[PDB]
Amino acid sequence: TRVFKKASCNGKLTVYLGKRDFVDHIDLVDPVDGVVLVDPEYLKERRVYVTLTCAFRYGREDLDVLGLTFRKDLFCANVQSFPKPLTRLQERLIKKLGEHAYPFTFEIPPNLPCSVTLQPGPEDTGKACGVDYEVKAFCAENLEEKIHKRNSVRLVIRKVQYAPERPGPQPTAETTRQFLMSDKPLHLEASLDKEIYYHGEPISVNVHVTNNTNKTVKKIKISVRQYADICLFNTAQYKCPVAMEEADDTVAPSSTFCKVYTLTPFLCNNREKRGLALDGKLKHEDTNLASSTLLREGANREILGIIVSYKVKVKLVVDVAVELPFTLMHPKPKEEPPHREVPENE
Amino acid sequence: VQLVESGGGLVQPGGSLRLSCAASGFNVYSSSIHWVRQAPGKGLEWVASISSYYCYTYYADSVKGRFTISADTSKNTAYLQMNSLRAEDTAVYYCARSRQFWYSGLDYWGQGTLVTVSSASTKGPSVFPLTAALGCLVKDYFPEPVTVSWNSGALTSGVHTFPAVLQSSGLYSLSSVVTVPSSSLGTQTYICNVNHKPSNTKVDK
Amino acid sequence: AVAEIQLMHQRAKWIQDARRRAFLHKLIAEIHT
Amino acid sequence: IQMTQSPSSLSASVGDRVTITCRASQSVSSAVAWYQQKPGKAPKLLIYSASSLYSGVPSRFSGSRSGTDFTLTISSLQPEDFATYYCQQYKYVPVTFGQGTKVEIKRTVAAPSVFIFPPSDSQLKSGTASVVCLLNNFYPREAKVQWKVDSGNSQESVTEQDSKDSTYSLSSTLTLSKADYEKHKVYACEVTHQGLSSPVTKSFNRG
Amino acid sequence: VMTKEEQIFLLHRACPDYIYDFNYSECVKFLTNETREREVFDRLGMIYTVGYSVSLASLTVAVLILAYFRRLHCTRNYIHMHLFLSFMLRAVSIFVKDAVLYSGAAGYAGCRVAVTFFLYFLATNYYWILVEGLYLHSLIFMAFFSEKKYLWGFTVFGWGLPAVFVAVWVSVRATLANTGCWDLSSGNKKWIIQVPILASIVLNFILFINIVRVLATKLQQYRKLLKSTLVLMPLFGVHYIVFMATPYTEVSGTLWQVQMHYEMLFNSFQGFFVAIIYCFCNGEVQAEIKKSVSHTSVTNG
Repeated sequence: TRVFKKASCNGKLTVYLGKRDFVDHIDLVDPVDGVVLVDPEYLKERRVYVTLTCAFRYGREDLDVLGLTFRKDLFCANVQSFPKPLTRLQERLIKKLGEHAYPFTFEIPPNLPCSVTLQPGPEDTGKACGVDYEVKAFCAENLEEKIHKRNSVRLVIRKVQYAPERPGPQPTAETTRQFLMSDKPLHLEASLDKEIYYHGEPISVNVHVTNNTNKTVKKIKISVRQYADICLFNTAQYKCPVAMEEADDTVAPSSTFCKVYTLTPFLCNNREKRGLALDGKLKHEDTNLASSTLLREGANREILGIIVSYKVKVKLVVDVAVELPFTLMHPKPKEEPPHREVPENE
Repeated sequence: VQLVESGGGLVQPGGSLRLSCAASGFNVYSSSIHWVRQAPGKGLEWVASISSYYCYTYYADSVKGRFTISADTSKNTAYLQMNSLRAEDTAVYYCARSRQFWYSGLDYWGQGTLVTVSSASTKGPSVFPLTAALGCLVKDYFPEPVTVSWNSGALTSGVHTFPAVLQSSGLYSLSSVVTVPSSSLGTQTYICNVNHKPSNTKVDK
Repeated sequence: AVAEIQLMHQRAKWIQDARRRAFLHKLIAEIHT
Repeated sequence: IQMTQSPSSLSASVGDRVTITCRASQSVSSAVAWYQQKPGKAPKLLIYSASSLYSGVPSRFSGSRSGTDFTLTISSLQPEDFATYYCQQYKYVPVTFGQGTKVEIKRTVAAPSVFIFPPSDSQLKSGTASVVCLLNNFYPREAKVQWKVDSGNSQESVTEQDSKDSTYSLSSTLTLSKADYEKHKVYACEVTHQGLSSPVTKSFNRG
Repeated sequence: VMTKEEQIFLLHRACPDYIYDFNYSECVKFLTNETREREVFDRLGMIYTVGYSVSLASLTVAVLILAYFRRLHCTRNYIHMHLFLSFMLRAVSIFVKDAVLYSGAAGYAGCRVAVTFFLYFLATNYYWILVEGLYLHSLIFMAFFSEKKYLWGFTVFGWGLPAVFVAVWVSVRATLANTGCWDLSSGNKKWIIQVPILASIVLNFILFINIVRVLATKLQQYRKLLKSTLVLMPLFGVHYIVFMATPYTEVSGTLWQVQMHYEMLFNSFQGFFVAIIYCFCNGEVQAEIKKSVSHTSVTNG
């Protein structure tokens, strides 16, 4: 009913997890906890080691002629379940399974990246590119032993964030540009309806223009850009538009011009874009566009992995442009965290 | 949140019909639209669904390849295309939505539109006469709705109108009866007034 | 060094050498009379 | 996946506890939802995830799961709780709905009044014969009508429960051609109503 | 080298001791053997011509495939298209300069423009071969770069710096070392063009060695290394390492023969090799062409 379960061969090394998605609050991440039932008669001297790892699998959609391991671990922890207070779920699992139930738990440190999967190109291959978290349990006399997967159970977990309860002030920004006569030229006021938007929710932007110059504007260009700030060995900012709208509206050489534009980012029209940041895949499935990474006020440290943010950019091709930053995120479930049984096309 | 539906009507086997359901109060990309069957006297049955965010399209085995479901994001509405309609397609079709990401069941349902497939034509009803009881028989009428009144609606208590029943020829037939004390005969007159607006036929018996 | 430029230079030098050798051979043949 | 609801039809009274149950052919996790549909109205979502009550639904309704078996409990019944309840599993694209379970208003058993109307003169003139057997008001819905003729080609329709004195009303008709009606002389419909101690047969002669 | 004019002038000043090629007049040399280097470098001409023709055809096909299929467009494929265009231009310039020089005011200009174009295209091809390896190295060890400033810098380094030292060489040659047709060698000025190419070759070889050793370290494990190194060899132009820094030698020496008969063929067929390996049979291209442990469970607790 409640807890997930997975097993691995004769070792009976069945690992139990109460949830697959662990929500992250900007200064406290939900503790990982679980139970790993095992058969001591089979383990004998071998110790039951469980490990949590966050791994960035970097470009191996490029470099296929070098197919090897293109990964770095961002975080690792290990716990010797078989030689911390037990949670209620852990207590219930121990009571149910009995003597051979040995619990485990990990504290994920704050400011690690959330589970984000970079989208494949055509001819997609391999587990993922991007950041994923994994729990595995295995039997060995030492953690340095070479595991051969015979008696190892591996589960992929996700670290996720949900939209904060209180939205901030509506994103408002403006830019002013002057040329030639420069008497009182264009100022480009732009304002979003709100700062926080949910996946599939339209993005509404209000824009104002005052074209008091001899040259007019031919088009009004509105688009939502995903700014995936990547970091591993070097740091980079990839701009991949997720919603784009072109308006042929023109501003006369006059004082005022008003209009409101609505956009809605979705994954159907952005599948072909290789490298687009997507919410971490729990398996070989499909997930929505990556949620904004919320950051604490301490420092936007070059933090490893992918940090995702969104801005809508409004441009006037007389060009005058201004960006409105916003948060694209799921609301807090108020229920069980996982996908809630999205139909499977068996 | 309201899901008003349109496109219901009467068609013959092998024809095509269009069902349109205007969506209000929710976004197409933030929701998944579904169509559900309900045959007369039977349970529900899913036929098709669409998820615009992932632009998926699913159909039932009895519906795969015959119907087509599309959504108009600009108009905020969903359309179901029906082709090669057969006899068993006769059912009430409801348009339902669900949250795009966290399904959480079908939350909102629109008023179903009746879809009927048959080769019969619009034939006018035939009226025949039948504590004591009395009634009349309405038979050989293809259109579903029927209006029956006794003594111009004067008699209401003790009046029973049974559901229509299909006939091997595709026509419907129902019986209307009224219970009255046997001591009132000879002075009280009973008249059955049946109106069939689909054929614009009125008969008094 | 790079094969292409060296080959081009050698071809040019061979062309010049062959032309002057042919000139000298013709002069020698004429001198023999 | 097949979902069979054990109670095809259920009867209860206001204030009673009703427990609808269903079972799936194979495990579908907690991805099971229950719907309520009034006659002539669209279904209404009651529970999703097999244990979460939909916002605005009365708190009396409760969902439960036992392996492949799922149970819906209405707790203290109310006048608005008499309807048809359908289950659903949405773990797989081929979503399967249940057969449906109707909740019936239960009261004292009442015997029917059998009435048989011979075909009218106009009916014979039209070239067809249609004799109708009427039972009027009677609470049980399991009553059956058998036709005796000097079978098979018969029609039946039952009115839903009444408003105040909730009782089902059943009518059955026997269809025969003019020649078939003429060649026979005696007709009768026998009712096997549960409330009746013994079957009651009413007959008439063509003449 | 002494031209016909040199001998004419020496004779004008007056077997004789003043002739370079030192019955009477017994000054005959072994010209019969000298008259076969024509067939030697004609064989070289034939082999490089066929190789470059095949390479040009393959590269044209590859560039068309990459350009038309817009879903393949990306920085990697942009660099691949640049490299293919560089190879095609090198082959075309080789053919054009061969035709111009060997007939198969305007005197010096007609030949020198073709020579400059050929040298510039050869240099830009050699530099793009190294640019590809530099992009592989950045992806392997300096992953996730902006790739836009990187693309611009790679294009500049591949097109201008070759143009830079080619301009230096041609300016110097025209100003102070102009000798009729520009197919001759004027002292050490050839080293201006040559040294950058050798530096690029050695740097590319160093990058190739680094990548190969890293791949081997990451790792019948020797089986996997073979495929990777063999695939990378054409990309990095490893064959250039064999005969770089070798002094120009007599045109008929055994070392010269073994150098040329191998290097010319390998250079001619390098374009075909790279086009086959990295475009036709590499990942997404084939798909685009053709389309044109136990299970997890849940329990109670």
